[PDB]
Amino acid sequence: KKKKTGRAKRRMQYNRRFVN
Amino acid sequence: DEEAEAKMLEKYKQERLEEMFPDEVDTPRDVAARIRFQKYRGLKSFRTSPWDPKENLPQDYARIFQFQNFTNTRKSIFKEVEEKEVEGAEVGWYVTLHVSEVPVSVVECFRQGTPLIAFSLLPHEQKMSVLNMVVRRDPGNTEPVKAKEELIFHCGFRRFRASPLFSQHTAADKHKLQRFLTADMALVATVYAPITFPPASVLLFKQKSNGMHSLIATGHLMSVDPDRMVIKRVVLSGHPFKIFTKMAVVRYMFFNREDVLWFKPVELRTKWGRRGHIKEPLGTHGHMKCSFDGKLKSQDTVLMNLYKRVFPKWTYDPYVPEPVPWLKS
Amino acid sequence: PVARSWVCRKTYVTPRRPFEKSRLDQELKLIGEYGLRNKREVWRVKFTLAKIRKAARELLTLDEKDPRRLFEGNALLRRLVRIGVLDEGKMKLDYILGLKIEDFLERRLQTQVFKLGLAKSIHHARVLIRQRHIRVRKQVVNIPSFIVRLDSQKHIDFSLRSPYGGGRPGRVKRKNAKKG
Amino acid sequence: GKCRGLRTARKLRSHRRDQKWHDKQYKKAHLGTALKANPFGGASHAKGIVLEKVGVEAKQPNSAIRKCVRVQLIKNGKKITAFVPNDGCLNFIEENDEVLVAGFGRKGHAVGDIPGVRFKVVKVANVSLLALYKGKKERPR
RNA sequence: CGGGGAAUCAGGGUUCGAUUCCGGAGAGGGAGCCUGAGAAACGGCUACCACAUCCAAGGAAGGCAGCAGGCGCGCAAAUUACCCACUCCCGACCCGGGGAGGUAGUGACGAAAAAUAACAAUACAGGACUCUUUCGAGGCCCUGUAAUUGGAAUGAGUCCACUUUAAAUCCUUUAACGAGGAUCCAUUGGAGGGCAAGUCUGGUGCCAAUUCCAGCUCCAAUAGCGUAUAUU
Repeated sequence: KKKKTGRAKRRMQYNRRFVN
Repeated sequence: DEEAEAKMLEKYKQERLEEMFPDEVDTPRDVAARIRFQKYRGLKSFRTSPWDPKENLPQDYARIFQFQNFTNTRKSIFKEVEEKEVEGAEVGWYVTLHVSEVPVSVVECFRQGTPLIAFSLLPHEQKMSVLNMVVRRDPGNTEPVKAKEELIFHCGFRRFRASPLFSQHTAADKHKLQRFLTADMALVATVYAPITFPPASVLLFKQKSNGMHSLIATGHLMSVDPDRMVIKRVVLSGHPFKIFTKMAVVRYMFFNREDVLWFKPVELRTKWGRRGHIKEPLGTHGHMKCSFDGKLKSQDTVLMNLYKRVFPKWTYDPYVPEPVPWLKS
Repeated sequence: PVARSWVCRKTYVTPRRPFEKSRLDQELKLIGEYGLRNKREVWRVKFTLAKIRKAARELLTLDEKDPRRLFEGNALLRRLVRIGVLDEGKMKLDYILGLKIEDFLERRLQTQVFKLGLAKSIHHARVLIRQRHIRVRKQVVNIPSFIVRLDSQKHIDFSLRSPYGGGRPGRVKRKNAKKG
Repeated sequence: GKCRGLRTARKLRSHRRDQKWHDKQYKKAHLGTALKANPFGGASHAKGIVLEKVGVEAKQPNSAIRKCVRVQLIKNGKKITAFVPNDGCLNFIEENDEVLVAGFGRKGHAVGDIPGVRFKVVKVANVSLLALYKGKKERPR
């Protein structure tokens, strides 16, 4: 499916990097 | 009616099979392989092994012309047409041509409204030869195109119906046959045609059922030389049913015993990468022991290739019927 | 000749070294922590902080009773206090060199909407502000980067024409209520 | 030892003028005869007519046969040879076509792989090679 | 063309300034004038030089480095639009005129703001805290991920009206319609030697290595990102 863009992609990146 | 649809679905399935198997053709169980594939040879190297351009020329090459040097001839005629000034009617005057013999119907054509356009040929243009012209497929049409089917060619102010041969456009001296015009890359159509000195545009059309011409190809006339050759490549495959240390027993290649002997000096290759050499038949059923550089997997399949030099067909029809106006289906 | 102005600025500076793991992780930390959109907003706040620190340092090179130092240092300290970054008790130039990017990032309207309880997250705060749901003292604000002053802190209310505020329901609720 | 008087300004700047002239970049940029010998004529791009297609052999430890086009520049008539990204993109270029040609990339220096080719083809028939490769546009003839 | 100035900036420097402000110069190249307070004036005249327009062949007429517009040149740059409403200027003048100027059009030169989703339940995965030596229990929480559901909120658009304005457009303001694959679908480059990012796949040839081509996965910046050239 489609990739999120803008603030949402950076939020997903931050969750993938620092949360776990 | 429905037999055309059956043929179209058959051609679709044939294009699918020739896409997913590159050149695989089943061995006939009734006809001897040394007879059905009699005019075939095996090559250790497809790229570097030589091949005589003048070996086994057919009757049709007795009907065409050849160039001792095409590049020098083209430079000579272009220098003559650019520098020299022939004593004739030159540009600007409204002239009237007395041309000797024409069919009458051409005159009637001008009475409906069809434009009548003439042009003076260069020297050596009217002579027939072999034209190799590189083409690429337009995305609007994806119907299958068999290699030896008739197509309408627009090449350099000249329209004619003819049957080409499709081969790959590579950097080698010989090019493998493509029996279907693949709709991703640029291939080469080889045809018997009047000599046209490049550059010129190459439009290919398919005669549809309703009279419309469907656009298939587009491109430039690459060269006019009969020394280009098409190479048909045929795969025979079989099952290595007994695998030992660098020595295998393979079935499903042949069905006679001397068919192995006639095709003995042809080296073998497999789908997983190793090569092999034919040692000796078992007997009477085509089972045969091969010498391999490495071990074979049970799921591996042993293959060999047969090569035959292929030349186009004499299908040059200079009459192109007038289409109906085109419409989107 | 035209009656037009040609004066403009860039509000950020691209980093001199594009790829280093420390700065990339720090910027990703800030973007995730404050719900920012791109590295450009982080760089914009970095550029403002760098300009303030450079002005403070050049003032600090001056003599203690320079009239320019007194006047402009008082002005800079008063502005930094006014936007809520410095305390009223830290009004000294040296303390300006102790400021971080995180203070200026807290004083934004997105962070103040999240911290005041108007939004359930920082991304909810950004969406709420951008959708004309947030007002400051009477004034509907559409800018998430609106730097809130201390005197505007107690007047962030929630836009009297907004559905969750004054009460006219939106497109979705009105459309669903007409089905049945 | 360098002079350090309080009245040595003229000597210092005259020496600096001359020793500036002893630098290759300064002399190329200030002598005029590099832009009077650059085929681009100081420009970043130039248009040309495709004279023909030639083949340049690559370096000795890694043998390859790259394909270039010999083109003649419009504004000054000079002949240069230009690189094409792959063998497929060579099929979009014909003799006697208009081509827009740029440098190969490192401010004027030759290729570290293909010896002595300086330029790469950017546009042909007023459309880009990148669009033609990706099927974004077609070219006229 | 010079200057005010622009870029970079530890400090010194370096590079740029054709270009709206100031001063100068020219009106195809030279030259000589008339009038006038002021001109060696070219949207004044007179010649020569170079081009070039109409012609009944006697003659007559020419100057876009003004605004548009065309050709040519090239890597390289916009409408043959509307108006004296604003700013000012000129005249005999409170009233006339002004391609000065203003307003639209073209415009990813460049600069600023800023969408492409948010939340709740449910299901798994982690992290705390209480009770247990632990296993374990937490209608104890917190945080993530969804081929899972759920209505709530909104702009992009379509389009009444007002406002805008010389007349309009745009913005702002407001009716009505307008979101689940919210298909209302974000690009551009790079990575399996070094700065951010690979023990991957499939075709195609040479004697397992090895040319060419298509991909997947990952990384960076993001309504922007490559490239070339110059320069710092």
